Amino acid sequence: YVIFEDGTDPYWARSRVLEYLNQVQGKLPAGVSAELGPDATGVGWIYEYALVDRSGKHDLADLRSLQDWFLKYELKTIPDVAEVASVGGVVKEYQVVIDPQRLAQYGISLAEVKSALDASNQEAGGSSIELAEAEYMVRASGYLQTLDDFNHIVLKASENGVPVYLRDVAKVQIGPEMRRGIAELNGEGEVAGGVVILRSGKNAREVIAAVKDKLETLKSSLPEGVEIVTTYDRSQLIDRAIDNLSGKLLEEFIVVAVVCALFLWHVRSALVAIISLPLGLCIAFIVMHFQGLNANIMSLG
Amino acid sequence: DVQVIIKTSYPGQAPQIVENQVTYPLTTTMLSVPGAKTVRGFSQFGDSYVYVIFEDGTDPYWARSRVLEYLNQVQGKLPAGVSAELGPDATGVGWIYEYA
Amino acid sequence: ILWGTGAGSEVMSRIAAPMIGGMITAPLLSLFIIPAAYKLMWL
Amino acid sequence: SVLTVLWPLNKVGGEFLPQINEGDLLYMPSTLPGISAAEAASMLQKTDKLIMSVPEVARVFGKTGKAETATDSAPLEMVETTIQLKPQEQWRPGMTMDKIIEELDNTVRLPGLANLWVPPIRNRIDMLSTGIKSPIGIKVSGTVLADIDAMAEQIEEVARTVPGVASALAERLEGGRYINVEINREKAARYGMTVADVQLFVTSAVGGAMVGETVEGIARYPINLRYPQSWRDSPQALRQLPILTPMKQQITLADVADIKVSTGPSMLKTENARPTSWIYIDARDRDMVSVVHDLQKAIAEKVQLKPGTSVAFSGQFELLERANHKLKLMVPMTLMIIFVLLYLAFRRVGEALLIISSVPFALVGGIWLLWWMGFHLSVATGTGFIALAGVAAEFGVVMLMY
Amino acid sequence: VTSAVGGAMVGETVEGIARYPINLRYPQSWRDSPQALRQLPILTPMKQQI
Amino acid sequence: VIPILMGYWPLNRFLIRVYHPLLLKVLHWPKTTLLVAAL
Repeated sequence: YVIFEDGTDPYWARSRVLEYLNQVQGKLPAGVSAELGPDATGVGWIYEYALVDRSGKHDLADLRSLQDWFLKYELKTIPDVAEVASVGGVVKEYQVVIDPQRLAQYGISLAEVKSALDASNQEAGGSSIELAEAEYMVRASGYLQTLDDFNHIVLKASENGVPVYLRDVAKVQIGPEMRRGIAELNGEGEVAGGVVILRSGKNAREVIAAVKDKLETLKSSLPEGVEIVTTYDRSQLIDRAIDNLSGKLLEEFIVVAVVCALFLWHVRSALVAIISLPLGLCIAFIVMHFQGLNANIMSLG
Repeated sequence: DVQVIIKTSYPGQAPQIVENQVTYPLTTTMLSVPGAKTVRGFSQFGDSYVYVIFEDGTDPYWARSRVLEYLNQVQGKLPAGVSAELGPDATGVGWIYEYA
Repeated sequence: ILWGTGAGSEVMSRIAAPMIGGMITAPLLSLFIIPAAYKLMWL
Repeated sequence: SVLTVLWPLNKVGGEFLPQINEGDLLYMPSTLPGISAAEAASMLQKTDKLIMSVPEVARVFGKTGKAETATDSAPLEMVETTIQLKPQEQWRPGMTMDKIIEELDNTVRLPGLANLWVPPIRNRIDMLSTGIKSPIGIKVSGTVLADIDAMAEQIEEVARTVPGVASALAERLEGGRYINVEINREKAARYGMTVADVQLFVTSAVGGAMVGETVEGIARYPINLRYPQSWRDSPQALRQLPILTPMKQQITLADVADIKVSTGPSMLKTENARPTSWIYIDARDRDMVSVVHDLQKAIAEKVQLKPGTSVAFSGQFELLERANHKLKLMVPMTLMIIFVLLYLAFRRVGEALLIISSVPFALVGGIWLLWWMGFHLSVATGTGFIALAGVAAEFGVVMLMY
Repeated sequence: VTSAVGGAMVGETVEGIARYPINLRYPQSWRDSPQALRQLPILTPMKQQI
Repeated sequence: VIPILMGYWPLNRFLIRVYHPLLLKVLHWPKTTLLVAAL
């Protein structure tokens, strides 16, 4: 984590940290790559939601999948979102469990199996052959998609006969990958959810509104029995706190008005003092617009 | 407008892949770039063109150092050998002089 | 800039036409409408 | 008098901006996808031979596909030839650029190719604004590929039934032909051979993947690696395609892979991460705004919308709307500033409100001269108006002042 | 140690936009305890069982 | 603006007395008031 001294351009600091990051990629280990963080921080955790299911029907590894690969790219779009982030759930994982009795039985080494794996999940194209009058694009299938396709990973094959498949040396089962984060709702249900992270220096409230909006658009798209229970809404405080200061301003106006009113016993002059306030705000708020200041307990204060 | 192009070749790969694996992971990750208006992008025979248009009055060079940071965040995601390469310092309007 | 038409005079005409014509109906009418509705105004 | 403004108003048309004339125009034709490179060249030659046939063209630099630049993505058969023009002065004063254009239109023909004539500085600006090469263009969005293809196909049809339109085409996403090599994994295992090294005979042999590059100083030329043309002539030719197994077995490709023709995506356009399909409309005699209205209605009635599929008019009109809005509420502004600055001189709303009244007569006068000159209501005229008010109010201030 | 004992992902299934990991591991039984690892079976490049 | 707006458009006596019996008592001898102050 790289913290910068007061008043430095959030984006200069990045193009800054980027140049240096370049100077260091050579040093550090082989395959590793230092990746830049998001356009935000921990304070940017504005809105959150849990992805519950009312039917037991929907898989908890299916729920995150629905989030990581749909809800994410629908919310990411949103105006000032630095990133929507999945939390909890379970990642689907094609876990091949090797059987040693089956590896000695066929004298097949691991490095072999692993290499047999890497080479059985691709596509490729050999340009275009002109059949008929038109040019034909040429795709060639190859992706692992069926659990069956994993089972027939050719390991060892004998001329004039049976080939040894991965299935002949391991059980291939769709399984839960090791978690690094567990999300949970009340005591009622372990759930998958996401958080909406605000780009540094933007308006949380407005982003939240746009989030709510986009979420009402996307409810018609989720499976039956999935409700989006919202876990953290930052806009609540915004409201509670913004009204509080608006209350005082009015409270004070009336108070000072009535006080000036009492002393003067003359309404007109009691109000002449009064009218100093409405214009007070107007001038105050015009300056705010220009410097780039907004309403908030502190400035309203 | 201030536009920045990200070209990416995914040698010999169907459009429906280029989109899934390159043009789309790229178009979606680019709409969230500060000051981005629209993001036109389309996949091809084995190429990926992504165009990032910025809202009125943004620094042509900020938009680039901007599109550069994010481009970094995405190189890890997208396919093995592929590399998203930044476009030139111009656009289609910059086609000034030509010769045969 | 309304009449002459070389390179780019296409756009300058479209903004010269309204001004020219419009600068007849206003000055012309003003001559008659401004004394009229004015006498009728004071009294 | 202010009432007489209604007859000229109904005769004038509406464009975004006028037609600024540059002594070059590029001929771009919305052309369909299944073709070869040679067939593209011959077209490029023939076309330019006729582009060059027209009396007033000077040079013609044809082009297909892209120039070595990320700026240009144009695939082959996407013709984009730059036409150069001898000074219009030299032609006998018996026609416009529109006749020039019109001759080109009748001269080039060739269906499969809907030919569009545009001006170079304008086309590239239009393009990095909306995306549509033509001034008029409809833009259908959606999430289901085939659906927004239907809409496009329907609107393509319905669009050309409008008067002003000459050539209205709609590109079909799902319309591109493949040769499918469904590699049977089992059939592979038998011959001790992997989906990977089956594809090598597809990638290099069938195709022509560059296995590397000759280096000659600064220079750098590719190194191909391919089977002769003979085994890569047709689908059947590929079913035959010979293969040497790692166990030194001699087998055809149809042995370890069934190969079937099919269709699918030609090019996948996603504007704002949502699939889009477009339609280029071409009308050059009618009025710009008008056409969109006839189209707009010809679509609302005779073509109902699918779910998750929205249509929207794009290009020059779309840019005209963003203007109009901002442009229109400019009068409340202008007026307030004109009224207010007058309210200053005489301190009485009376003579200020009357003198302000001078303009509604200006508008009439100008809007009439607009008719006389067959000029169109453009973001140009709107600027001539906002300027007019200033001096129109000036004349109203002197008669009043004196 | 990496794959058998651990569960190193030897690659990734690709399903359109989606992308799920591919594990490669020994069953839980040989990776239960230190002792379980002392037992851990290995097939030598010379086809030895150790 | 306020002068233009002001131009365009009991308890107190008791108030005054209250402060004006302690006022003269303070001048009685200032020092002590300041001693009180410091205190």
